[PDB]
Amino acid sequence: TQSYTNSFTRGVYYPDKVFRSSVLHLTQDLFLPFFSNVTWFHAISGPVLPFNDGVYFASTEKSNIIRGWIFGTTLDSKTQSLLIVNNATNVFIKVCEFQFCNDPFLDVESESGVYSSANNCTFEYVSQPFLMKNLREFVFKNIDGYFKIYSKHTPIIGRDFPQGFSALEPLVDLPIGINITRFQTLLALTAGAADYYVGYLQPRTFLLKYNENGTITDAVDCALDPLSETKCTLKSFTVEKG
Amino acid sequence: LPFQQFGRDIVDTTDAVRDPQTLEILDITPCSFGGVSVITPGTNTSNQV
Ligand SMILES: *[C@@H]1O[C@H](CO)[C@@H](O)[C@H](O)[C@H]1NC(C)=O
Ligand SMILES: *[C@@H]1O[C@H](CO)[C@@H](O)[C@H](O)[C@H]1NC(C)=O
Ligand SMILES: *[C@@H]1O[C@H](CO)[C@@H](O)[C@H](O)[C@H]1NC(C)=O
Ligand SMILES: *[C@@H]1O[C@H](CO)[C@@H](O)[C@H](O)[C@H]1NC(C)=O
Ligand SMILES: *[C@@H]1O[C@H](CO)[C@@H](O)[C@H](O)[C@H]1NC(C)=O
Repeated sequence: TQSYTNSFTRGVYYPDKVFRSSVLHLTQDLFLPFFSNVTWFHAISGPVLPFNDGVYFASTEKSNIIRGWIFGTTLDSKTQSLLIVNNATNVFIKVCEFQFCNDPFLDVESESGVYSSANNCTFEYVSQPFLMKNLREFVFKNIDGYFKIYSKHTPIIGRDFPQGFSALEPLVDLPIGINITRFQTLLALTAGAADYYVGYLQPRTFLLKYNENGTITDAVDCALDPLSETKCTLKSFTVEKG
Repeated sequence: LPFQQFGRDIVDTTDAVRDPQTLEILDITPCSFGGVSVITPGTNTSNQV
């Protein structure tokens, strides 16, 4: 099932590790435009989800059936594909070519239920798993080969998409460069339902605000409405009459 | 911040840095500089300055 909901003012992450104090720094980078369309995939029991320069992901279910992601070009044994599985104890990262299975899924816990075979697979990396009423936000983008994942865990209210402001801190990075064109989530599995949101990132310009502690508190999306353009031109959050 | 180590002033210059070995916060200040002025009466009066 598919629907549409307003993106509101969510999807802001720290662009770097540079400390700033009481600054209104203006950054030009990839972000999620304010008040956009996010495809709400809810109650799917059993798609494609084409991958671009940047994507978005958020979920709040406690069923733990949502885990892992697949990246690649054709999802075939003729082209290398990046498979990431964040299971309970660690995370699996590998670059391998295979025909996969009938449907890539974790046979609850046979990882062979996703991939059928392997090829030249010199690279293999294992790290701390991402898992550690609540809302989980993630940002997956691949720039100049480097794979960056930003995440944050916040206590949600209810089960619908809430409001408010919260910035995402970077967690991991990896310099593995391969042709990535399509991505698809993984479900471990008798019927059921699941809910998650997908957004697309575009190159925009923002006006971040750092408090005295260096924490992001507010942002302004330039080129959205004339007031935002005025604020970005003045580099201020309050405008006098004129 | 736990993941931040660099510093930045109002515009473009570093003013803080974190010690790579131990978790320390310390500033950076450029070494002193300035102009030099000479005070003197006329050479028809004296030669000390
Ligand atoms: C999303 O797309 C619909 C048309 O498909 C459009 O009417 C709407 O303004 C767009 N934005 C939001 C926030 O719904
Ligand atoms: C990468 O994948 C795209 C999508 O299938 C394909 O068109 C392209 O030829 C592949 N290789 C390069 C170098 O882009
Ligand atoms: C979870 O991932 C770790 C990573 O090495 C692996 O050792 C472990 O077997 C996995 N758990 C299961 C149940 O397969
Ligand atoms: C395996 O070898 C082929 C032969 O050129 C190469 O194209 C492919 O990238 C290799 N696989 C990996 C994971 O490097
Ligand atoms: C930053 O530190 C100051 C001084 O302790 C504190 O008042 C402020 O609340 C802190 N801001 C945070 C933790 O976001």
